Amino acid sequence: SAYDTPLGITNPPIDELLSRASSKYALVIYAAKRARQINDYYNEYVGPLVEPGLQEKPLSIALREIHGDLLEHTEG
Amino acid sequence: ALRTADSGYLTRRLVDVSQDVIVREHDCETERGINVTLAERGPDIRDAHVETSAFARTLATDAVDANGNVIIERGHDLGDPAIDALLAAGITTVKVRSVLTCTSATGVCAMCYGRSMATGKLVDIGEAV
Amino acid sequence: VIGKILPVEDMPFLPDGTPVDIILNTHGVPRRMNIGQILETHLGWVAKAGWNIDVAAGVPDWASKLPEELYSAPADSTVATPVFDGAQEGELAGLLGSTLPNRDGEVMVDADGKSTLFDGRSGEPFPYPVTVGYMYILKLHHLVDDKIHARSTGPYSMITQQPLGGKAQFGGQRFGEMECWAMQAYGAAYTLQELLTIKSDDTVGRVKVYEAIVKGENIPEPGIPESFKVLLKELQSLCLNVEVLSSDGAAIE
Amino acid sequence: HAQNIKSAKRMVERQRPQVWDVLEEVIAEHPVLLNRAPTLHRLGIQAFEPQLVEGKAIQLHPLVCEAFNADFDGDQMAVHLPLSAEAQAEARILMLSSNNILSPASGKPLAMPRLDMVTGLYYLTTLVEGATGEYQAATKDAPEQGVYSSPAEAIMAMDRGALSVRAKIKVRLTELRPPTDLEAQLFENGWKPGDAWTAETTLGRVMFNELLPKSYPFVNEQMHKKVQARIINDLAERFPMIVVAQTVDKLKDAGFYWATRSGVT
Amino acid sequence: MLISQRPTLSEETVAENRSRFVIEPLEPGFGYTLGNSLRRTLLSSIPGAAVTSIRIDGVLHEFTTVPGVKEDVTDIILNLKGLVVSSDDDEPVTMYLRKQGPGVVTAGDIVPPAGVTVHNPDMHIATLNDKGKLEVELVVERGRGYVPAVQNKASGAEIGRIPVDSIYSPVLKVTYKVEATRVEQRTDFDKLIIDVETKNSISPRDALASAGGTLVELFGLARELNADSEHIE
Amino acid sequence: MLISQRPTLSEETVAENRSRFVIEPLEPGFGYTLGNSLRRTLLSSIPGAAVTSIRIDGVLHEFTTVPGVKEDVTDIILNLKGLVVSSDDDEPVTMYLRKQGPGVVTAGDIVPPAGVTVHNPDMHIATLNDKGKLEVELVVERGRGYVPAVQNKASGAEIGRIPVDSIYSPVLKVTYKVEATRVEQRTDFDKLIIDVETKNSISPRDALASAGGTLVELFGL
Amino acid sequence: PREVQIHLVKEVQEVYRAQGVSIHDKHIEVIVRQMLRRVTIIDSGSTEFLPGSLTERAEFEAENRRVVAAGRPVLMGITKASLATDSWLSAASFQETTRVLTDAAINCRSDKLNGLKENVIIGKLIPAGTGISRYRNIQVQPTEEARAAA
Ligand SMILES: [Mg+2]
Ligand SMILES: [Zn+2]
Repeated sequence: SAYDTPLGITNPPIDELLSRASSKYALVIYAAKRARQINDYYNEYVGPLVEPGLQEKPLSIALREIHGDLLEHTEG
Repeated sequence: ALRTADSGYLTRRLVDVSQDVIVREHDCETERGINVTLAERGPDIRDAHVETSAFARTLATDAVDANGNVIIERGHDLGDPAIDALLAAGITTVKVRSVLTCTSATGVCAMCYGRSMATGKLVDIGEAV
Repeated sequence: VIGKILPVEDMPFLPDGTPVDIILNTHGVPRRMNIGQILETHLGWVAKAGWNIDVAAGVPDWASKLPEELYSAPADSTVATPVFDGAQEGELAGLLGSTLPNRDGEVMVDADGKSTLFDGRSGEPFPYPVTVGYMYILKLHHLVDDKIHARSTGPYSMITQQPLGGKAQFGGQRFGEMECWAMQAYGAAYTLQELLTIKSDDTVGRVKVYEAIVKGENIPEPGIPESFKVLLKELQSLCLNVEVLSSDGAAIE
Repeated sequence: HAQNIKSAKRMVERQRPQVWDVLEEVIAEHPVLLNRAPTLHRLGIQAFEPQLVEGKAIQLHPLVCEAFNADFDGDQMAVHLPLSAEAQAEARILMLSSNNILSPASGKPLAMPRLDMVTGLYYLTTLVEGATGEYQAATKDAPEQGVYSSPAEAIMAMDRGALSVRAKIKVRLTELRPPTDLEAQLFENGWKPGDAWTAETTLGRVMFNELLPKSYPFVNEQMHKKVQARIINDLAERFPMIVVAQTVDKLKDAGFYWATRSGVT
Repeated sequence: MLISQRPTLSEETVAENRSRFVIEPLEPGFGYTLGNSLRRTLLSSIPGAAVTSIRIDGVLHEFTTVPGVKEDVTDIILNLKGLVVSSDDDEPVTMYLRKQGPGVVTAGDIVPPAGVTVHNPDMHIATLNDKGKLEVELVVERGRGYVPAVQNKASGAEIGRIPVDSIYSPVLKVTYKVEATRVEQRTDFDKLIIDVETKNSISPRDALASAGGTLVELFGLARELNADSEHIE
Repeated sequence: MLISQRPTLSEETVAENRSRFVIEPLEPGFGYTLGNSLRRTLLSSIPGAAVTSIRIDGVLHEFTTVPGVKEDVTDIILNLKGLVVSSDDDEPVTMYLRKQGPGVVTAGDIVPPAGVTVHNPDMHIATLNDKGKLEVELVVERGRGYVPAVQNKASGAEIGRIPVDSIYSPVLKVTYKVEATRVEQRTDFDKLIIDVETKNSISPRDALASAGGTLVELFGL
Repeated sequence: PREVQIHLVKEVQEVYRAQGVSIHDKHIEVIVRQMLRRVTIIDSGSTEFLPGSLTERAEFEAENRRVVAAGRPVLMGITKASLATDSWLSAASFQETTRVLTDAAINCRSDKLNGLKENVIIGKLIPAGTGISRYRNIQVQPTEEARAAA
């Protein structure tokens, strides 16, 4: 199961994210709320956890983080 | 010139009828289903329309045969292995869970729908199927 | 549409150097059932480069039903073909058997009307001969300067509280019902609930979103569209007492 | 760059040279929802990473054209910028074209090669008798000739006028996994991350399998759109979606590259 | 006359022998101009040693069988084409490989004459069975690029001689692609991504330096004619 | 078996505007890309002069006509694009073409300053009558390749100045063919012969030398 | 119902199968379901039910027990089924706004917004994908093991 390397938005790969959260629909909010938090930190102020890029976006950071298993979620 | 607008209207009606049908819960748990053909008497055979009828769906009943050595239980996604294993096992009919026979009050339950085509896994617990 | 404008060098060229002006896809000939463009291309080549049907002692067989005073023709020789009784396959076939007026003394095409093109991109000659020629092509009135639109934020219409539509009026695009169905079929809830609220109708949303994006803050939660408020107030004006309330506690308009 | 907002608004309004260094830094993984009216099916909208291009046209991907039912015969498309983090996410996860290769109809890969790519790969992979650098298996005097140590060697033998891409040559492969029957007869214990095995194929089939993923077994067949369909279906059901997204893109690039040197005119 | 600014080059090693070089950001077009030339140069041009023809004890007019080994003449040839070498002769230098008894024959078991050196002694050739001895003569030549099986009254005339396709080229597989990259305002400024897989002998950077050398030495001939209207660095 | 002999670049001549060049020996199938490099360098990036902006004192824009001329100002501009000129100074130089009364205004009737040369005096621009007087100044600048008609609104240029789509390409056409020369046996080599055809702004030699120079500069190690 | 449920699918797939298109049955079955989720009442009524009306199956079953009614299976047109809904906004949006607004207004019926086409109209996050409470109200906290070093 080799893809050489991902690039841009397709990094990180979705199948490795779907393992982490219950479903893509959860993963969306999972990433989104975290991203809204990361957005807020620059201005709930926790993060960024993983060492971010120089000019990197909160969505990329959030979607990177979920893949790393630095976060945990509760389904309402 | 006519086809596109007619197809659009058909699409509109078919959307506005099934606008409410979502995957509300995971499993309501019902033994009811539909009996798919899947190799009717032979070889002594594969149906041409297995991919449309049987594939990417959860099984309703435990796949009992003449002996009763249940090769597969109820609630399997029906990959080719399952179909060729059931063809090899020696049964000429399989009972699959359908939205048709889903006991869920609001929307449908994920299991009854089957493996979602978009994802390729078990349908998610909010999809507007 | 014009895919790419290839810098003349990289575009494939004829062995004399002449770089071809357009390339049309082959696959869009058999399925579409218009081989007129190919005949027009060929007879185009026959027309552009001067030609002389090297007659013989008494005419060639392929030009038996051929017109007189059209055996020889010079460079840039304009040709007429009556739409239903013009040039034919066997006439074109022989016609492509032309002279070599390219200032050099070598022919570019062949008897089949297939030139050995050179790839300007790689540098190599393409492994099979290509149908080059001179198709008369027309620029249509469908131009990007008319059709291209863009709108982050600008003027909103007075009577309808969505962006006034138009290329001329610096307008946004129509996010229709069939677009909403596709969005719902995904289940991109927040997307649709952004598009049909702060990105269109919501007067507090359309002003806050710009400020929020330019400041670089969280996009504020889309409240209620003007398209709901207008329906609410319309039904209140129709004397239908519509009221908003949750499980515990009633809401206010 | 800008002292205050208004000077930034003015700078971007004026289209000054400094904006272009920033606009990529801004657009970096900030997806856009492309729509083609009439919006029939779910994939009739798809999210994409916007790469900046000089011009006044939207450079769509060739595969997603079937997912839009969009020809390039004047057909317009509508870009939408999802603004919210939630929207940006929804775009990225749900409806980013890579993530939804399979149609919501038969679960068949809709983003599969069509038109040029198909004839490209068909030519690329199809076998031809009486070709250049062909497998002869000579008697008494000469060796077998059409036998090559590496796909590299075969590529060098192709680029230099000596080998024809559609020749039934015997190549010794390392990176690629063999056919299911030839897996058993050779190794049947260790794997082939950097081992070696001989295949009686076409250079083109090796250049094709080079596109398909590492652990995917060999095909050794002419790539009919149905064969591509069942291959990308097998990739879809067996492998992750990103592997499919990438492999079908390599199939696109290779397909188009070989569509030219196909000689379909 | 002209002034192009920043044609910067950077290397990105994948393996010890494999590398991706990136040349950027070139003026709209220049990617393909130097790309295919750099490729075909890297392939065809750079001078290197290789096995041109071999001869094995026993085979006078056999198909592809050698007494007392598991492998075939074809597979042996295929393994020997892989046998990478570096000579300082510029002439056909003859090497002898002999091994007796069971087991395997590795690349280190060969005895290279003065000038020639094998860079990877830990490389498989053939598996020998019990009660057998392999004695093979390899004709090593210097050359450039890829050269198929030569039949110049040497391979055809001689009894035990067999010719093999010579991969003189120190580089095995060089491919390349180009992408648009914004530089100031305009896009379509080409960034050359050039992918190279060398043999252990020479380093990709040294191969590219040699290719660049032969290319600049070549177009020097053209430059020399006038050398009036030029570009910048 | 090396071919220890550097490639000889021998210059033929078919015309003063167009010339062949033969390069040999080379490695089998190495010629095509070598020729392509030269072709692509030539057709793309060669230093050249051409008309950047014209300014007729009478007419105030492109999309009108001059009194007593046959061709309209658009077609005059479109013909003045067809001119071939060469300049030494890369800085912007202003040529003058002044003609009053009847006759055929040709490219040869233009009066360039010191260090600017017109290389097609025979070329037809406009045909006049006794009523009509054509006074046109043509701004020339040294560039390379093609540039779009730069807008005078952007720069500090007056309403009178008309931009024209400059073509800084003194090469007109380039091609090449490679001879197989010798069979597969006894080290086969590829000889490339390239035709270079200029506008007469510079000779093929100068162009090919400029291209070769550009490629030599462009191959960094 | 179960036989006609197969008959519809069989008779509506055959056209796609003939015209070289492939849809999976379940998709049709979501429509063929939405068709056969109603009953026509013959007599009795019990709780002010009309003879020859269109009432939903699940809510009819809840009344049918009558702890202290005669309804038959009916197959209705997708337009009639789309017209037959509890949510007054959707029925008003579909067709005959006056007829349904008048019928609803007198009944003083409270729309639950269980359907999404209403949530589109009122402009609230839709009950599907990423707008259901179990998704949209997900509380993600970063793990103490990750927050420890930071
Ligand atoms: Mg169309
Ligand atoms: Zn259920």
